[PDB]
Formats: sequence, C-alpha cells, structure tokens
Amino acid sequence: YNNHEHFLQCLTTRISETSPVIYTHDDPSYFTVLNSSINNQRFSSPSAPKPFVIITPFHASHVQATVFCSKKHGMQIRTRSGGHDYEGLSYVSSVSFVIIDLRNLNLINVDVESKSAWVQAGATIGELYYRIAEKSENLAFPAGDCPGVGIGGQIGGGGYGYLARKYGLAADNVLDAEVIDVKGRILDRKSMGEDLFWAIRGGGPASFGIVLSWKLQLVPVPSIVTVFDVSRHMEDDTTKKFVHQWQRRADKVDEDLSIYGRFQTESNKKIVVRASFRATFHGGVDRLLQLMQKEFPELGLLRQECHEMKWAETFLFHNNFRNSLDVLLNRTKSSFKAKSDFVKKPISDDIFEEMLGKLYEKVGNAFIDLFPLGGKMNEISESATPFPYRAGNLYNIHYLVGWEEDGNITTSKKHVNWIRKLYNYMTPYVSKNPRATYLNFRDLDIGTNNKDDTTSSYNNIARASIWGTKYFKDNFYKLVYVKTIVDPTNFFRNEQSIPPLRR
Ligand SMILES: *Cc1cc2c(nc3c(=O)[nH]c(=O)nc-3n2C[C@H](O)[C@H](O)[C@H](O)COP(=O)(O)OP(=O)(O)OC[C@H]2O[C@@H](n3cnc4c(N)ncnc43)[C@H](O)[C@@H]2O)c(*)c1C
Ligand SMILES: C=C(/C=C/c1c(O)cc(C(=O)OC)cc1O)CCC=C(C)C
Repeated sequence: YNNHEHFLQCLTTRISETSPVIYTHDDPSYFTVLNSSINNQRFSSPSAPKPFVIITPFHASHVQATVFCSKKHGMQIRTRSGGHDYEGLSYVSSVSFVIIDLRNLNLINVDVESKSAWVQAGATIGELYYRIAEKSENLAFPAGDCPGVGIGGQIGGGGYGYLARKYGLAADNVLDAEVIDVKGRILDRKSMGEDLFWAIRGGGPASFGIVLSWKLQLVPVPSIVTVFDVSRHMEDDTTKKFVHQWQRRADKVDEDLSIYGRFQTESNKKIVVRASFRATFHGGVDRLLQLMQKEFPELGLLRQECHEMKWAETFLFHNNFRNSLDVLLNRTKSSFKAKSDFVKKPISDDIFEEMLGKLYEKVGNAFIDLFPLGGKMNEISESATPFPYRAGNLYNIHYLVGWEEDGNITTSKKHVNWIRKLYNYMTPYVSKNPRATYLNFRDLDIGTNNKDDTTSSYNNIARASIWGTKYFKDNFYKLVYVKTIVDPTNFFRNEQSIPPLRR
C-alpha cells in the first residue's frame, strides 16, 4: 500500500540535497538526531516506535516538501521542536511516520524598539531568553523556566512561568505566527485567519499544521528582580501553615510575585517530606521581604535567602547555575510519568497531608509541584486562547515520578501505577467536569482518540471530547470547528489530536 521507497524518492527529489536534511535508518546520525531531543527517556528505547526518516528542515520548502510527500504516500508527520512532550507525541506514533525536527529553525530576531521578536518555532526557551537579554535587560517574554523546551510546543500548549501572573501565558503574548497547513501553504496570522491563529496558541498545533515561527510580544521587566529557592521541613507546623496560606494567597498576592512549591520525600532510616519554595519576584528584595512579611511570615524567608539579579539571570538560578554565563542557556535526562490538576478551592490540611503521605512510597523520585495562578491570569478570558483555566482556578498541581531508564517495563508499570493511584486519590479535591488538565502536561491517561475505528466523525468528536474538554473545557468545540475547516481530511493527527467534523 504505502510504498516507503516511493515516499523516499518523493522526498529526495523535492528536497534538494548541502546540509543534510533527510536522515534514514542506515544514516548513523539518524539515531543521535532522534535521541538528542527525546526528553522522556521512556520513549528512547530501541523498542519504541521509530520514524521512517527524520527531516531537519532549514527552510520552509523542506517542510512543504515533507507535507506534500507524506500526504501523497500516506506517511504521518510528527513535528518536533524541543522534544519535551510528556508522552513523546513529537517523535513516536503507532503508524508509519516521519519526524519534522525543527532544531535548525531556531533563528530569533529581537527588536527592542517594537518590543517584539520573530522566533522560529525550533528555538528553545533558553535561546529566546538569551536573545532577549542580548538586546535589553528590561525586556522579557512570559514563558517557562526549562531552557531546553521548544518554543513551538510550549506556546502551542499555552506556556506558563514566573511572569504568567503578570502577563499571562506565552500564548497570550503572540502577535503573529507562520504555519504550514495541510495544503502546504505558508500562512501567517492574517492569511491563516483569527480562528487558526487562536487554535495554535494553546490548542496543540500538531492538530492543525506545522508552526514555523512565532511573533512574540516582549514585555518589560525591571533591571533588578529577586529570586529565592528555599527548603523547609513539612514536619514543622510553620511550614504546614505556610502551605495552608500558600493555597489561599499565592494566586492573590502582588502580580510581581510567583512562588512555586515542590514536595518530595528524603531518607535507622527515617523518611521526611521536604517542602521547597522557589520564586521570582519582579522587583527589589526590600519590597519582596515586606510583601513576604505581610503575606507569608510562615515561610520565615531570610534576606540572605534572596538573590537580586537581572531578569534573564533568574533562569540560571532556577536551573541550578549558581556558580556561569548566560551562554549556558544556548545549550539546547530520565524517564518519567507526570499527571496534573487544577485546584479551584483550597485542599483541607488533612487531605493535603494524606496526599503528601503518598510520597513516602517514592523517596527521591516523586515530586508534587504547586504553581500559583491568579493575577493577570484572572483578567484573561477563558476563550482568549484555547487554554481555558483562568479565573476561578487557584493553582496548578503537578505530580511526577521519575526513574532511570533501563528498559524494564515492570519498573515503569510500578511507577505509573503509583502516580495513577495518587491522581485517583486527588479526584474529589481538584477540578471536575471537566478534570482540568494543562495541555503542556500531556497525559494520554485522560483519554485518547479512536485508532481502531475512526469512520464516524460524530464518534471521533465524542471520544475526543473526553480528553478534549479536560485540556480546553468549552474551547474544545471551536477547536473542532477550526480542525474541520483547516484540516478536514485529518492529515495532522496524533493520539490526542482534534478530530474534524466530516460529512
Ligand atoms: C520537559 C520540560 C517541559 C516543560 C518544562 N517547563 C515548563 C514551564 O516552565 N512551563 C510550561 O508551561 N511548560 C513547561 N514544560 C512543558 C512544555 O511546555 C511542554 O512539554 C511542551 O509541549 C514541550 O514543547 P517542546 O519542547 O517543543 O516539545 P515537543 O515534543 O517538540 O512538542 C510538544 C507537542 O507540540 C507539537 N509541536 C511542537 N512544535 C510544533 C510546531 N512548530 N508546530 C506544530 N506542532 C508543534 C509536537 O508535535 C507535540 O505534539 C521543563 C521541562 C524540563
Ligand atoms: C512552570 C511549570 C512547569 C514546571 C515543570 C517542572 O517544574 C518540571 C518539569 C520536568 O522536569 O519534566 C521532566 C516540567 C515542567 O513543565 C508550568 C506550570 C503550568 C500551569 C501553572 C498551568
């Protein structure tokens, strides 16, 4: 049926090849290209699905060529920017597929005077922050703190970080974009239309096309911002009461302050729960300390725990570069299962302790992170982008268990079973109808698409609404509309792709 030799002929006659663009199985570099941006090591096993070829475009025509031949020869495309997909959806598929790996499409053009930047979709967050800092210490972009994450995927799913309470998600700060649609057309915001421009900014662009570039609204930051990354003992009542106050106030304090939490256990053996709190305050240390005295005296934050620095240098601090130049952010690994939830009402202290108690089963390799919402996030409409979890959401909670990848599926299954049990435990206390899920914390467990029988688009939409309303609440229905208009034959699909309505 799908002749892979004809497909390869199609590729090589439509992609001229002197930089290497097409990587085949017998190419030794095929595996390093493949492996180099697999972040979740579960999916790097030789027994994980493997692309027939990997395409590293240098030019849009390479992408257009790939879309043409993949359509013509029945190949599925997986687009990869930073490779951080929790479930590896950018480089695994259960059908014959090619990866379009955008690592060479990482040009960034920052313009200080317009406070904007064109960013090719293969750039990483660290590359974006470096390029902004190159030009201004007073400009920023609201995105995440992991420097190796691809900007294509992070904005494609929303993009939260320390500036979100001040300026919203990365997706809330996109002025324009370039995308390749299923017809191979290069479209920007005007030519793609507002609805597709909406969908790719948080709706999972893999469902709709291939984003080549974003035009980003840069945002102002003071020359001095303050960070801390503070460890506390959850056995101390003041730390328990801090967490109690964090649940009720972290989304309400001064928008310039974002305090994340992280809980883990630590090791006659005694096991304890370490509670770590890491923050960026977009301002000076004296304002921070008096804010913390008013709002969170329970943390006992010390002036000596605070560190003032330029905005871009906080991503050194928050990635444990505390000895190093900003150039470390130009450097573009374990297996894990992660799950997450949005919290809309504070979790009573006893339940919170019980949830923490589950970490006693996974000392040192399981982590519960808390991320505050509110602030600017409450002022953004639930339909402004596909990300719907704005006002009414207090914080996001993120569960993660990690392990060394040794190709042992029994190890994997135990960890996944543990995290699934914690997630089930959490069900009554987190959002419901839908169980709010951040798309960038991708979780196939919340539901996937029809694979066996995809002939009824009514049934596809119904099945997809299960995971779809969890990621997007009522934005799911517009996403379906956009999918219907922009990719009616459903060329761009994966395990959790928006399905089109069909006749
Ligand atoms: C591993 C990791 C993830 C993080 C980290 N920190 C984050 C943070 O501080 N804030 C966040 O909001 N999210 C954080 N994340 C999560 C990442 O944002 C998500 O995991 C992103 O989806 C990852 O994006 P990327 O690194 O580009 O991963 P990919 O696997 O390449 O893509 C994910 C997904 O999106 C599709 N896609 C990517 N790029 C495109 C383009 N250009 N066009 C269309 N579709 C695209 C992929 O096909 C896939 O479906 C910190 C860490 C360590
Ligand atoms: C800053 C957040 C991301 C944090 C994050 C993290 O701390 C660790 C990892 C990770 O090591 O995986 C391997 C991945 C991550 O995404 C985004 C929160 C989203 C909300 C508030 C809707």
